[PDB]
Amino acid sequence: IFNDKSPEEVFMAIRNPLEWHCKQMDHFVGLNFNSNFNFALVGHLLKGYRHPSPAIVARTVRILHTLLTLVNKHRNCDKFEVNTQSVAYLAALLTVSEEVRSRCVLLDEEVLTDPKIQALLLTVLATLVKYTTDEFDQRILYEYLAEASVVFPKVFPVVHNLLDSKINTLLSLCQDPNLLNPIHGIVQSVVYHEESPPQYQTSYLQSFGFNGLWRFAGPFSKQTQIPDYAELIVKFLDALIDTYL
Amino acid sequence: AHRPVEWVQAVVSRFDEQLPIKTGTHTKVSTEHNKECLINISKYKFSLVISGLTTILKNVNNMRIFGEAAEKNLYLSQLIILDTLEKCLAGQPKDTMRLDETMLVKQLLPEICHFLHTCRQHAAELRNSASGVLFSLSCNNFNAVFSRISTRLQELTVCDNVDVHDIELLQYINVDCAKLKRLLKETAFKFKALKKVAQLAVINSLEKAFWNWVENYPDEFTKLYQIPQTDMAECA
Repeated sequence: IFNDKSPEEVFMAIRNPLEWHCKQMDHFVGLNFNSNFNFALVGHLLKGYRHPSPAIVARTVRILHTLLTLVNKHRNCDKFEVNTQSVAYLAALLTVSEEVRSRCVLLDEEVLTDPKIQALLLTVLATLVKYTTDEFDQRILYEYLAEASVVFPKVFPVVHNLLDSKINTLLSLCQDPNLLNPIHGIVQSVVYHEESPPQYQTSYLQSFGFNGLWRFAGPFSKQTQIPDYAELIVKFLDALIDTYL
Repeated sequence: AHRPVEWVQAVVSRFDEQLPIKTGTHTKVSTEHNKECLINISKYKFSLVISGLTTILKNVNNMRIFGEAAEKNLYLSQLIILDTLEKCLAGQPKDTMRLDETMLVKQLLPEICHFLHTCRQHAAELRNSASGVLFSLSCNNFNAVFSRISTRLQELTVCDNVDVHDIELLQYINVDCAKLKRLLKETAFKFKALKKVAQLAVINSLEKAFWNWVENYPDEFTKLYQIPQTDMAECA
């Protein structure tokens, strides 16, 4: 069924009929698929790395693989061919996939000309490292962020808000000059520009309807938000059963 | 927002933790990169970096060191601090125009000269580092140093154990042809109504200040003998 269409093409089509109720859900969470379908799906699937059980993590990795390959094959390109869509999954799989840590450049300037997509990629890479623990993954992500900061000085100031606490803690205690070097380069570029306005800050994502990408992928809570967004979920499910049954 | 300042402050705290005075090789591999941090920061932070370094040095200068190894640790901590400051000032372009660092230079008068005020072996290394620091300062904030020298000369002319301190600073001030001519003029309209000790101190400053001018600029000296300068000749 995905031979003639992209994952967004199929999946965002059966929701359009009841997009009215679902829109409230997206606004409530901060996962506006209509803005960035692939990035919203990646943002959802990101908790897989945070799951307690080691088995669910491996599935999360497959699920991306299957998403990325399906997306790439739709444009008739290489599996690891960096593009607008493939950017998110390539970023997510980078920390785990060895064949993705080899074929990455990642921060393409000719392709990632859109400020928003670059901003989302930066935010995802930042969230993937804020809760991360792996030292090798931290080094890889830090190096990618450093390369991007040079490549994308304009947007790097917006994604630094979440990275602030982690950098401050690391810059005070962490004693890996290999890791510290990219952090130092990032700090240097941050000190360089002092012109970006609030539209080049968090509000850029927050007005792109993706404010929760820095909050969603966090640790699993304890039975708190279950009742909160259940109201839309129940209504959404009722609507889904109404139009298709 | 305004987080870059916070990071600059965090790196400053990193210096505050890597000092040999408190620590007593964890801050050997990273500290070198952690000091190259501020060294590069001075090219961009400029005044903020100078302020942080000056505060760190003044805290170093304002110390007790009651024991024995404490002075040994400080002898290295302040030496590294001075080396880093001198490197930062040398790296910083002259286009920064650090006139707003007038207060910083005033603090350095008690900080960069925290040991050379009294001027009484690590003392020699500190003196060399402070001479380099003052030389770097002269390349940008020459005006503040000359103003301090002129104020000291005016104060000492009216006035005795020693007061050539803050008046003999010309000994390490980076001299220049026009700067040397101005210094000669200022000393000329001070010399007659001056203390004999003050006159000797001015003389001692001027001889090797001229030596400094020759060494730093071995082009102006040949120019003086090539194309005559009436003002310099009259002052001489």
